[PDB]
Amino acid sequence: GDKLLSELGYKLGRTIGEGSYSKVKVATSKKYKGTVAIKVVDRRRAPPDFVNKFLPRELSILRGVRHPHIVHVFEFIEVCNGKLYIVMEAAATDLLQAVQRNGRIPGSQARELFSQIAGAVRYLHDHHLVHRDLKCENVLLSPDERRVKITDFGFGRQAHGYPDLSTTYCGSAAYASPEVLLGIPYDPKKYDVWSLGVVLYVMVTGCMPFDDSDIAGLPRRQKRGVLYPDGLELSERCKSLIAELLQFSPSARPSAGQVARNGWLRA
Amino acid sequence: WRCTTNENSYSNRTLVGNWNQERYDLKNIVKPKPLPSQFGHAFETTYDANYSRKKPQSTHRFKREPHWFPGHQPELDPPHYKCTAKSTYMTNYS
Amino acid sequence: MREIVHLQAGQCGNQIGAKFWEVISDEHGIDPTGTYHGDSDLQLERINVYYNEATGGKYVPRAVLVDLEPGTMDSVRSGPFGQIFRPDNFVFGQSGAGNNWAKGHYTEGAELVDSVLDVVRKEAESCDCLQGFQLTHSLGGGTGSGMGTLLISKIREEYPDRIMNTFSVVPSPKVSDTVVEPYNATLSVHQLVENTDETYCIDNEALYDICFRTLKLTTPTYGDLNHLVSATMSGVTTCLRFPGQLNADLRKLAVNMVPFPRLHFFMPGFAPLTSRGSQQYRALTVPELTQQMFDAKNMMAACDPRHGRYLTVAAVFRGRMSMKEVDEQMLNVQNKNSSYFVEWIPNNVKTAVCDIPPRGLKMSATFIGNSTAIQELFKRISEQFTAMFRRKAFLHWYTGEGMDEMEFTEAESNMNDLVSEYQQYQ
Amino acid sequence: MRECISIHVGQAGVQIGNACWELYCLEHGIQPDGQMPSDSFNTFFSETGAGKHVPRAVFVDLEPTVVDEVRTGTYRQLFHPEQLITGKEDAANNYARGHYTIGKEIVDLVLDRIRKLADLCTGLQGFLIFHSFGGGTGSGFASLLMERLSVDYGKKSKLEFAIYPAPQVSTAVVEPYNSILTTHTTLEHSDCAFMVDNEAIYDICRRNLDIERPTYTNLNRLIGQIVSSITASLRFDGALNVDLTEFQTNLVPYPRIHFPLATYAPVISAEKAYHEQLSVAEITNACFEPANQMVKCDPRHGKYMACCMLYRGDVVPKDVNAAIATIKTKRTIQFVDWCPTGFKVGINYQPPTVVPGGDLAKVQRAVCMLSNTTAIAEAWARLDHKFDLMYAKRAFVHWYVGEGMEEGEFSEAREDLAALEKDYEEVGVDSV
Ligand SMILES: Nc1nc2c(ncn2[C@@H]2O[C@H](COP(=O)(O)OP(=O)(O)OP(=O)(O)O)[C@@H](O)[C@H]2O)c(=O)[nH]1
Ligand SMILES: Nc1nc2c(ncn2[C@@H]2O[C@H](COP(=O)(O)OP(=O)(O)O)[C@@H](O)[C@H]2O)c(=O)[nH]1
Ligand SMILES: [Mg+2]
Repeated sequence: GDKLLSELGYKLGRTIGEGSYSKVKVATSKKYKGTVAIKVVDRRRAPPDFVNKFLPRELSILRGVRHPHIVHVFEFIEVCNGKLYIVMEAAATDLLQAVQRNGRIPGSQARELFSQIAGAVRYLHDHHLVHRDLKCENVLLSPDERRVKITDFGFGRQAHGYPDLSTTYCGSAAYASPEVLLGIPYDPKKYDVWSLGVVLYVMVTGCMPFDDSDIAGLPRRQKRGVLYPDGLELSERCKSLIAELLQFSPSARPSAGQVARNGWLRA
Repeated sequence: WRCTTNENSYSNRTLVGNWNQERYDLKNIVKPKPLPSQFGHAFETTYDANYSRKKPQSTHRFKREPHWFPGHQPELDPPHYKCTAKSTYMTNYS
Repeated sequence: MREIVHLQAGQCGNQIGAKFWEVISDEHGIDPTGTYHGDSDLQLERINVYYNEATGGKYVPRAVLVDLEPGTMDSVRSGPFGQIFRPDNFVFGQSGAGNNWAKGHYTEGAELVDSVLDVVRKEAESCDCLQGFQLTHSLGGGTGSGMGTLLISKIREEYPDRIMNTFSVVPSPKVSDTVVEPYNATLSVHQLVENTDETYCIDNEALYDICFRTLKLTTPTYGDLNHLVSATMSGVTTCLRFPGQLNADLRKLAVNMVPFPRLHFFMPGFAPLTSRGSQQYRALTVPELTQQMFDAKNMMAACDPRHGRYLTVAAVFRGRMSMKEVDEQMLNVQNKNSSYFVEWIPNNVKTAVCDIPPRGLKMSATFIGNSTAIQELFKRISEQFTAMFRRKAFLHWYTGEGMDEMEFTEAESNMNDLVSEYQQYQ
Repeated sequence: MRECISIHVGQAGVQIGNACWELYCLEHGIQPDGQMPSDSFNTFFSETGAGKHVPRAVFVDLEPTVVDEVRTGTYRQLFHPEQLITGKEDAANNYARGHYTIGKEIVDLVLDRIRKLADLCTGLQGFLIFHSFGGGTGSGFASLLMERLSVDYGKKSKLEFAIYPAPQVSTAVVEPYNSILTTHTTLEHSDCAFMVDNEAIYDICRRNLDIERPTYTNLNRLIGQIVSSITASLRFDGALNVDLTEFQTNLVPYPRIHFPLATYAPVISAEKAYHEQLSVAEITNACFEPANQMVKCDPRHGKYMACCMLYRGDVVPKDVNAAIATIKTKRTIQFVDWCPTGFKVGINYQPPTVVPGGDLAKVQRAVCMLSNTTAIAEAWARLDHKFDLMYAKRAFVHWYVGEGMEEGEFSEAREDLAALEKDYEEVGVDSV
């Protein structure tokens, strides 16, 4: 189970981000002279979805694309008896845990982290690739909470253009869209474009906008109009930005080109 | 939805409708064209001389081939691979 | 060796049949007279499949030309390849059926079948090993919908092991040329479902969609739509006639196609369809064929496969090419539109390869498709029959041939059951 | 003296036969008409009374067209019209057709030709049988002739080269069926089998040889190179000659585990070979790489059980032994607890011969590798998964039922493959 890793001095401990078939256990290393986070995958116990028909899609994105504020894995290696680990770079904390440390983050440092993660989101969509999984638990920050690094590239797809639309409906309801949940084909870019809306919203409001408790009523509520918690102060270009990231029309939301350059984020 | 009401439907020389598709046709490219005679100086554009050249062209007949797709033009194909090909065994293992 | 017996019925059948014998003739390079005028040795190696040897270096079709109305057989013999069809195979009725399925299947069918049964048995004993039978006709005619469906009943008893596939013409919603269209259709598919190993439902309206959009033809005459059907026929058996990298035949595709014996209805297609202008921005590559293939506008039938789920798919490629760019791309088309194939069958797509391409064209392919969307057709014809049967309109023509009314009930019984089980597999 | 018999079945088998016999005749210098212009060929080629050499091959197929191509080819006078056997009707991707209706009429004549050619042979070393599991002919007919051939000659080694269906790409919908129903024959009637998929060769052609459009002939040429590298020890002299029985006995520890893995090195183009120095350490380090496996299986997930290395060309035993040690002292390559000694080196003299119109660059040295290892079980498990997903809905069963197979054999064969994966796990269980 761990004998090959024990030969490399990979005695991990420190279970972070617990899960049935995926953990973020901090490790110790000799070749890299420090610590690495280890991500496990159980190729036999886990269901086929992850194991087949999506496994090369996630690992290829974890192989090719490079950027400052993204994952940078060192190598992938494994013990013989049908397992899978991932040797990923140094990590500190995801954004949801840091949100709960103070309840929220003030806008000045918030637009700093958002310009970083919006800057990262530009790069993903230019390379004809999509994430479809952006969430505060998967938004991994820096130890000093001044840098961003999104993780869990688990729903990749080689997206090219509008004439072909995705049919797979994969997404958690806390950071979802009706075109995922109302059973209509969608533009893969536009679903991710909204994933920034809830990510920006949750980080500053302290609560997600609508209620991920009812699958059916949530789209019907979602056309009521998004509302912010009372007493919270933001910028008008950001009041716009959340309203142009959580609107029912698919393409009326700004794409990566305009989400790149916003007046408030540039300010 | 068979979008065909009462419409123009006349000679392709007027260049209306799918006139372009009519010009791209064997009969149109084997149709002869008179050479200009007296008059014709007035009927001229800037593009006729400044940005293009015009010369008299000779019209020719065609070869007969087995058309497959109703708009087949096997006449205006390059004069090779028009004959019967050979099996991969006969091109690799000789 | 693998011989094939060419059956015909219906005015639709004869003209498509005449145009098909036009298409496979130049493929073997055989003139109007009866002499081979091709060049390559392979091009005359496999002539025994469709043609029969005659004295003086002459070859004659393994033909059976049948129609109750004698007018159309005058048109076929006067065509360009008119004097190649042997006159003994022109077995004909003396009167028409008047678009009545009843007279062609029971009353006037019963006399002409014996002569038809005479010639087909001689043709069967002519060949050493017959691969199977095939027939083209119209489900909307009087003879083909009638006598032809009577014919396909008799051969199944006489030759059970031999395969039958019917390149069969289905009625269209908007282009409706006859008011007694539903009754013949509902009384002929009921014969198909029991006695047919594989059906090809070709629609003339969908063929009009190809000319108007894919080829931009302004005046589509029947000789054009008859070409496209003939193009489909040769593309089915091209791997049978010529060597290929991975050979296949009617048998390999038929076994690779029928998951349950009641589901043998298919949507055909043809790959290299370009307008007259389109030759200028194009490059003959297997990517350009397959993109054209699965796009629903290309289809030869009147149903959008986007609304259904594809069960099984076969593509018979024709020409010289490498394997994996086919193989990657049928993998590619499988993975991307994963919603439209069934999940309880992996690798729904079948591929076959023939080395010899069609003459004067570098690369071609033919697509045969089984999807859920064909059920969308059968509910439409059931919709329109019931609204007319419920008033017992036009009925006295059919009851004038002595036939009962339970068969009307029993025919619709199968269609509602057929769409019932077909819906279960969605 | 040692003798091979080749028993190629189906279109895949006969095309492999074309490739391999073209390679053999070029290697020995045999003209296509069949004469040496100027007795290592007596393993394969036997003289006639007219001083012309004929091969010890039988090509059988249930469709006539592909063999008729060979009958009309440039080797029309190299093979006998007798050793080329065709059927008027074919199996058409149906194990039931291939096993009970069409195979009965012709297994007698196939056995007759095999018996005659074995009578021609004096010392018959064994049988190499080339077929595919996806094809109805190559599965059913091969299985029934296997059943009859074992009882005709129990003692002769019966080695199998077969085309395994690739994990993602396949050329049928109903191939997992015939794959499962041929496992009974290939388990109870094979001493060692060499399943390959075409997808790994496609990746190898894209990956090493830079060819961006290979046809079937290129994979066939690679497989022909494999079989020539296998039989080089019989054909030519060498320091450590390894015939069939040696490597079969040292590759099969248990009767129901006889599924090793093929590997070749070096595979590289002329443009790439001109710039790269090639050594024994080079080619063996290339051999022990997961990216060069002829099947889609990662042996880093599996436990090496027995490796047989065949070196060929300007090879030196010093370089061999240093190579083997620089394979052993590495943690990423693991060996099973009960197999401390795990390598089978045989040495030949004759360097590989490059065929004109080939792809492989001419090299002075080459190595083939046959590795029994446990990672192959995942492929059978995936095939089990797809078989169960088909059998639950009971698709395509009526074809077999009407042809004359009883449906309970489906459940029996599923249970058989389950038992095989269970005992693969049992062998993987540690001996402490
Ligand atoms: N590598 C390789 N595989 C081949 C080749 N030819 C055929 N195959 C394989 O053979 C499988 C199908 O079997 P075939 O040989 O075509 O047909 P068959 O074995 O004679 O069985 P039937 O179709 O019933 O006649 C395909 O899935 C191919 O993977 C070849 O030249 N090279
Ligand atoms: N596609 C196509 N359809 C045709 C052609 N000729 C006739 N039809 C169709 O055949 C149908 C009538 O068939 P019919 O002559 O009554 O068949 P019969 O009674 O058996 O001889 C019409 O609906 C036409 O659409 C043709 O050349 N091409
Ligand atoms: Mg075959």
